[PDB]
Formats: sequence, C-alpha cells, structure tokens
Amino acid sequence: IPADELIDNLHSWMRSVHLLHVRSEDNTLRYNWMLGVYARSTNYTTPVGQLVVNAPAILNYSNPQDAFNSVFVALGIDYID
Amino acid sequence: MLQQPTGGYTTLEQFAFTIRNDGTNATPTQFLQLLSYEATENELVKKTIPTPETHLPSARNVPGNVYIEDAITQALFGISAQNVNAHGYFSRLSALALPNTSARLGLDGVIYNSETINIPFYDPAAVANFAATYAKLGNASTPRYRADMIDIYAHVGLELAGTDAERAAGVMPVKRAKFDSWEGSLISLSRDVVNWKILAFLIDLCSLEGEALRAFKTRNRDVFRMMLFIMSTAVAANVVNRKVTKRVDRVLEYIGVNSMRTAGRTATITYDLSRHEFAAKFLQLTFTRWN
Amino acid sequence: QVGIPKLEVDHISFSNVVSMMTANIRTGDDMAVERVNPDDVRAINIRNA
Repeated sequence: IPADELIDNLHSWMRSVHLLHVRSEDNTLRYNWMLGVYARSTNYTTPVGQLVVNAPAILNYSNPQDAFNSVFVALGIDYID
Repeated sequence: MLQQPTGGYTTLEQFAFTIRNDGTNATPTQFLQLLSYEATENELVKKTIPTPETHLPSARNVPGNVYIEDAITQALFGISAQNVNAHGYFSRLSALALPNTSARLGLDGVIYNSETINIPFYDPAAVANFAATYAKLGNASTPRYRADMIDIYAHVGLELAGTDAERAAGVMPVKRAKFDSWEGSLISLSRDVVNWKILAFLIDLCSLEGEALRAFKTRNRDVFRMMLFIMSTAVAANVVNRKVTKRVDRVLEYIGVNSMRTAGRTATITYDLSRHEFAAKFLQLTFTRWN
Repeated sequence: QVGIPKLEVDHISFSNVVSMMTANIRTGDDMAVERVNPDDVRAINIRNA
C-alpha cells in the first residue's frame, strides 16, 4: 500500500459523511452520536431513524439516560438494538 | 361486631388454622415436626429488604361489592389453575384506609359499601391500620413498583427451615427438605390451607402492641410457618419422592432458593408469571410488618 | 372443628352443593367486532417496532 494513497484516499471518504443535526444556543447540551449516526447507516428507513428525520432536535440531550428515554416514550417501543 | 381485648382475633376459637392429615385433624405445630432436612452446599445468605412505597392506589369507583379476601388467598395458595390476575378489583382495600368511611369489612371475607343488616364485621378502628399497609398491594404489577422475585425467597427459607443457631448469624446452607407423606400430599394441603380466614391473622399484626405482640408472635410463628411452606413448593425445582420398603418420602429439591417454574406440574400447586410479581409484593410487604 | 373432606372417605354421600351457572353467563359464542384496514400498504413498518 502507498502510505500516500490511503492518506489522500481516506480523506476522500471521510469528507463525504454528513449526519443530520440542529445548531443550538444553550451551552449545556451534548449531541448524541452513538444512536444518531446509527440512523444514517440503514438510510432513515427504520422508525427509530425516521423519528430523527422529522425532528432532528430529539438528539440534543443535557443529561445522559434522558437521551434515550425520549426515543422510547415517543415510540411505545420497549427496546432498541 | 366483634372486638379484640388485645389478645386479638387469633386468640379465638371462632376461626383457627388447622391442617387435616393423619386420619384426624391436627394443628400446624404437630405437622412441621415431620420436616427433616440436610445440606447441599450453596450458601443462601440473608440480604436486606427494601421499604415499600407509600403511595396507595385508588379504588376506582365500583358499585356492588367484591370479596377482597377471596383474591388474597386465591392468588397465594390458589391450587386450581389461576389465570392472569395482574388485573382486577384488588385495591378496594384503600377505601377503608381513610378516617371516617362508612364502608365496612365483614367476617367471612367481604367488603361492604354500607354496613347491612345481620352481618358480623371486624372493628372499624383496627381495620384502618391493616389497610394503610395492605391496600398498598393494589399496585403489584405497575411497572416501577413491583417487588423483586428473587431475593425475598432467601428470607423465606431461613424461616421455615432455619434452625436458630443459623438465623442469629444471618447465613445458612441451602437445604433439601423431606417429610413423610400419603396420597395427594402437597395438593391436599393447598385445598386445605386455602379456606383459613387469612384476614383473621393479618389484622392482628398491624394493631397488637409490644405487650401482646411479643406474645402474639410466639403463638403464631407457626401459623406463619405453614402458609409459608405451601407457598414454597410452588417454587422448588423438583418434587421426586424417595422410596423406603413400604414408606414414601416427599423430598423437595431446594427450599429457599427461587427458580421460575413449578416442580409440581401435576404433583403440586403451580404459579404463573402474573403471580410471581404478586407473591413478591406480598412476601415483601408482610416481612417488614412481621420481622 | 372443621369439615372433613368427603372426597377421600369410603361410604358414599348422596346429596351435595354443585356450583351451577345462570342464564346470564354464556360461553363460546361470537363478537361482532369490526376491522379497519391499514388504508395504505406503502407506509407500513415491520422493520423495527
């Protein structure tokens, strides 16, 4: 492998990765990566990913656990895998 | 309109808890002597018991009157297959918990809306404390409320099969308890212990004071070690019966350790998923009051 | 002083309480319950739920 190919080539891919989000003002908010980028994988086909399409602001949590709690009450689902 | 002299309704011949076996009728004390046990080396240690939650469920408005007592026993020691019961009129109890209420609790095991003509009932003042503790049994299947169907059982086995030499240290070796039997056995004690008037016992626990509570706990630590034994064989993993020459023994697999499904199937009483949550809510609520 | 269960003794009894059933409680019939189709098939979700 050229140590020059993958350094230029890996960039070409990483460049083209965009994950839906909302820009916030409050300083006490942390974006939820893990679950959020999972939706971008399937293609927003699944409801747990079709829920994040409509209102992307569901991923802005200020306290852990409360992040997931919301993605349950608004689904009636008992567990995401 | 019976009253208690602080001896309690259990100091009465009106209703007494007696098992029938041996060709004649005997008291619980005489029975338990037959239960002999050894050890199999899996230490069953006493955990702590978490306090219950104060919030009382609401007795949704209900006309007519339900047999509150019926269900209490029909779930715990109910023999005949009992289907899902997580649902039901199981909390009309709380309608007695408030000070001035007219709703009365008769003898036999009913809960009347208005005291009616010709029906003997417990004393309206001492049935109040019984409710502010047991009406709490309404929320037995509400998520985020249900007790835990594992650890309490450790408490249970240290009771009916724990020699004091052990309980004073809080730890004991898992036992395998076998008594001598007859025909139906385990199923027969169930059809028997069911009709016992359990309310005639529980009321005493929440009223009788230190003078007549130390004396109450001494004469009734056996009526408790009876409705605790049957309630246990509904959990044990095996019921296989050993054979002597002409004699028969009912070895019980592991009293005091809780599995999830009955060894009885056909041989003994059986629980259900909806009942596992229920037994844990009872066993937890009652122990704090007792112990 | 209780009642000795009669299902285990010898001598045969000839009269006893039988739990019957009235003309209100009825068993094994039908329910005119209705359906409501999912209306559109395209936007159904078997994927997760």
